[PDB]
Amino acid sequence: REFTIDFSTQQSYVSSLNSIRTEISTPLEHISQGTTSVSVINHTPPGSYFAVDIRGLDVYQARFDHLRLIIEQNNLYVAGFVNTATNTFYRFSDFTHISVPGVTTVSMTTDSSYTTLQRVAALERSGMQISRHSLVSSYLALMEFSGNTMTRDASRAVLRFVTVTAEALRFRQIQREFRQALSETAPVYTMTPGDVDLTLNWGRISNVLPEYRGEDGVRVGRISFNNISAILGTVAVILNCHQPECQITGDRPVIKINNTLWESNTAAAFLNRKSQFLYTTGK
Amino acid sequence: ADCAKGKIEFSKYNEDDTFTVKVDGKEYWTSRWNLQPLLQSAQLTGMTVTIKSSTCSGFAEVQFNND
Amino acid sequence: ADCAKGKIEFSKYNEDDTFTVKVDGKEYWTSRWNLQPLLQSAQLTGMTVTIKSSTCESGSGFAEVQFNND
Amino acid sequence: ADCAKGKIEFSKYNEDDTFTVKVDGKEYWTSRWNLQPLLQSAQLTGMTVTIKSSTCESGSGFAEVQFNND
Amino acid sequence: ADCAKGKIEFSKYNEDDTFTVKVDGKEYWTSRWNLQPLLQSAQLTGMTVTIKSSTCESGSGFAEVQFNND
Amino acid sequence: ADCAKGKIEFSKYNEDDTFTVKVDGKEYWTSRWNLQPLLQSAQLTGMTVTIKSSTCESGSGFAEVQFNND
Repeated sequence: REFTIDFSTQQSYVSSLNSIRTEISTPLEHISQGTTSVSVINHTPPGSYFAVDIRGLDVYQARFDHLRLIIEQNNLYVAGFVNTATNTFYRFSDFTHISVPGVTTVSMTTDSSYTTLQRVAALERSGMQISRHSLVSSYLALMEFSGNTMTRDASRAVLRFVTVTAEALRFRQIQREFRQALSETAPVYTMTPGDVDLTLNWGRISNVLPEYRGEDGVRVGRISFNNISAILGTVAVILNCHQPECQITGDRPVIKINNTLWESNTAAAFLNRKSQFLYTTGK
Repeated sequence: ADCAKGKIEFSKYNEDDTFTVKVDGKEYWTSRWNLQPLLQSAQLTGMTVTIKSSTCSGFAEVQFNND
Repeated sequence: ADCAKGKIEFSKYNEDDTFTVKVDGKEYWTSRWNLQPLLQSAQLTGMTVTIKSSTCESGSGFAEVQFNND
Repeated sequence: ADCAKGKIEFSKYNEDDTFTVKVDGKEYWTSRWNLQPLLQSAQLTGMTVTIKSSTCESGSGFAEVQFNND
Repeated sequence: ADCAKGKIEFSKYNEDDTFTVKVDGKEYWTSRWNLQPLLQSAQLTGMTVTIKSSTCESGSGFAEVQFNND
Repeated sequence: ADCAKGKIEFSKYNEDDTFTVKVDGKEYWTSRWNLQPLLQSAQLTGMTVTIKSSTCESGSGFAEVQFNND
């Protein structure tokens, strides 16, 4: 399965993301309005991927058109990138189970964790700037990349492209904030700490939202939603938790407390303190 | 004896550093400080608590069950 | 007397190791250390607390507080 | 020995300030004060624990417990 | 003075019995053990904390902090 | 040294009242009483913890640990 993400306009970009979501996921019964939902990734066998062709970096122009991303379908991780000019798939070390036919697969020493990518890139996601211009620069860096080990510029490019493709697929919030950069004003999108926190809590969110039944709020670690419009404005696609990222420990997804749906592990993590006087004096 | 069994209807920290809970319509207190977080946690997560005591005033034995 | 009833609007740890909560627009402090995490749990979970004291002027101390769920 | 591995089926604060958990159908008590909230939080989230003790009969004491992510 | 306001980016306990938090790009420490659970809960729940101190330089100690859900 | 950076795979309350966490495949113990709830909270929420110690072999002790959100 191949999809295009077309960066030409906000319309073309959001259209691209919505088409992907429609094909790979199914709306939650209780978090869906019109055709805008929180959707659960449909089950595929392990190792299943879809391809994303990057288009429209130069608005409506058939150039800068040799970059494809390989995305593991069950978790939306970018497994690597394809230079379609050289027919080469540069694959992260944590995706040796992802087999793409017809391409030369270069198995990389670099893993795809954000820790690794931020280190090699010398670039923190919190405060990372993304613009049409830096997406073109990222594209060129990835087309120039060769070898089995990610460089700084290739890693910066992957950080930017993963944010505006896979993370935006997961989070309507990131879709909405980033897409302003595609307008004729060409502003800069700056990834916020809140954006980063959403990406880091995606699995936890995925375990909690299927339990939602119209509670006044949802609390998942540092993440809070106060109404269905906040949920829908923030989250678009979650894991199918009925993946290892769905569970940290224990077996209780949620606790309803005062008409708020809590991730049970969050509540447990502030209800495990003993008597304060005994804690502080027992040094 | 099982003095009371049910959800904690309210809890209260008292000026004498004891702690009161209301369970199944009856109020009980404990002087054991470590029961203060244990009871409040039970109240917040909806545990069934069973207050136990030789005379069913004060208590220092209580069972916690998830709902 | 019931000085204030409502959700905790903010809490604050103080340099003298007392602990302030704002409830229904009024601030009260306690020197009971055991109340610090309990009040934080109440604040996090939106418990309705009732501050009880013989002095109910904002800025006054307290050592009795009731915790209610919705 | 590893006496019982599983979720906490109930917990109980005891008159002598020890603390009991029922795991894999057997009851175990501990006098380790710090284990009381740690076990209760494990209980509330369904965390698997492994009770370790010299004797594994229901009613045995323990001073060592592993909190697992199963 | 209000030294820093924001969510807690990380917290850290040091061998020298100090507890560091990073808020709004700035690091401060406290040796009040009372504040360790309060701060860590604030970190894991995404509370906005306001670090308060007579002087607000980097690496300053603190023992006053406000906790807000938002 | 930076001994381990990862999620807590399990925690254990030990007979000698120290507390062990397994991080990145290695076990580390701490006698710091303040750290016991904090470490369990990190395990419960899948925090990345960084264990720092003068020796990093499995079975080393530590007193310094950073709690990260990422």
